[PDB]
Formats: sequence, structure tokens, C-alpha cells
Amino acid sequence: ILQHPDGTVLKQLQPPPRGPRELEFYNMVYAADCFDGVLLELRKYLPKYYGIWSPPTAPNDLYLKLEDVTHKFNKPCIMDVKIGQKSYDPFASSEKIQQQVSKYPLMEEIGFLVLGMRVYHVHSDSYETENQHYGRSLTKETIKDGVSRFFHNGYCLRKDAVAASIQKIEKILQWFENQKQLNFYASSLLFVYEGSSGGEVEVRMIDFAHVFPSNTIDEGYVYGLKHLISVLRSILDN
Ligand SMILES: O=C(Nc1ccc(-c2onc3ccc(-c4nnn[nH]4)cc23)cc1)C1CC1
Repeated sequence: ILQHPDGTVLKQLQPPPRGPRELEFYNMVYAADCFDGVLLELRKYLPKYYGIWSPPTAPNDLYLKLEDVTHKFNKPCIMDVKIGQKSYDPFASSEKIQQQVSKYPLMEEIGFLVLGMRVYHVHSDSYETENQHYGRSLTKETIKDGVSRFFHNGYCLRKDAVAASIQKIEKILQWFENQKQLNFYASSLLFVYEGSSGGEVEVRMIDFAHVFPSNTIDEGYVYGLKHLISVLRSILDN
């Protein structure tokens, strides 16, 4: 992810088939002649899409030009959470499934995985960062405290941001419960709140290299959202 001063990010397409698939996802959603109510509503929850981009001198080098969801914040606190019970897709090989489940074997049980967070601390004027190993270390016993960490500025628990996060996730859940045409594997929610202008929060869906047509509710994604909501709700009682 490359941040551009103009309030956009450039995401380099992943190798095939992942990058092409994400391009076609955005292209389908933001299709100019799209009157599909499901896809029109979904746009609210994605980064705004500015189409494919490549350097003037390098047509080979493919990027998606996307809204930088963090742009409007002064000291953005950012958390990326992978959603779902399965991070492999319906066409994965046996080896691929094993690879994906081994990366985090609690995915079925918990239904989400914290990919990372960056938290601004007021008293130190500094950021705490957690990498992929943080979230992959979390269990049923430690997931609540693991998530809570995102909302600690080093003096208070930001229950305002927690409550706002629940409310915005709920709208995404409502979208999922009113569509049976897309299933999303290994996709994420990006959480942003203001670390320095009170209860201001972004929660957006990102990373669409494994989105597939479906005839059914995305039960795994729904489960993940429900559990994440439940965890956030309990944090409100801290
Ligand atoms: O450590 C940082 N991380 C960070 C900052 C902005 C974003 C971000 O903002 N808008 C975005 C829209 C799509 C995607 C995206 N799609 N697929 N993978 N990422 C990512 C987006 C992500 C991470 C801060 C210091 C820069």
C-alpha cells in the first residue's frame, strides 16, 4: 500500500489470480451502468474506487487507485481485521487449505483474525505497532484483551470508538444479511479512529482477491461480524 498526498492509496495488484480477481471485483461493483441495488449499497462500505492505474512509462505495473480511508484523520489509529471462518476460497487445493488453516487454526472458532494495529499514545506522542504475529497469537481466552489494546491510548479506554465501531459494523452486517450473491474469503475490515473531534470512526471493507459469486448468505463472514460485535460489546463493560 502506497499512500499518495492526494488522499488516495495505490495498491499493487497481487500476482495472478489474486490481483486480477480484485480488479474485476472493483470493476463489477463500480460499473458505470450498474443499477444493482446490492452493489450500489456496497459501495458505501468499500474505499472509493478511482479505477486501474499504472505509471505513465510502465503499463505492465498494475495498481488499484483507492480512497485512503485514513486521510481525514490527524493521528489515525488503524486496525486491520481479517473476517470469516475460512481464509481459503472454494477452489483451493488441499495443500492451500492446510497452508491457510495452519496460518491461524482458530479462524473457524473465532471467525476473525487481527492482522495488525497501529495505536497512537498521547502521553508518549508515539505509535505502538502490532504485526501479524500478534493476532495469530490470540486465543479465545485472550481475544477480548487482544482487541481492547487497539482502543487504549495509554490513559483511557476509548469506549466512544468501540461503540462507534459496533454501530458501523452493524450496518455492514445488515448489508450481508440482505445479499446472497457474493461470498468473501480472506477479506478485511479496516478500523480507523482519531488518536488525537470525538467519536469519529471509519470501518471499511478491504482486500477482495478472494470474493466469489454465491447463491447463499456468507455465513462465515456473518459469524465473524457477529463475534467481533460481541467482543466489542463486552469491552464496553470494562
Ligand atoms: O501503517 C499504516 N497503514 C495503513 C494506512 C492506510 C491504509 C489504507 O487506507 N485506505 C485503504 C484502502 C484500501 C487498503 C487495502 N486494500 N487491500 N489491502 N489494503 C488499505 C488502505 C492501510 C494501512 C499507516 C502508516 C500509513
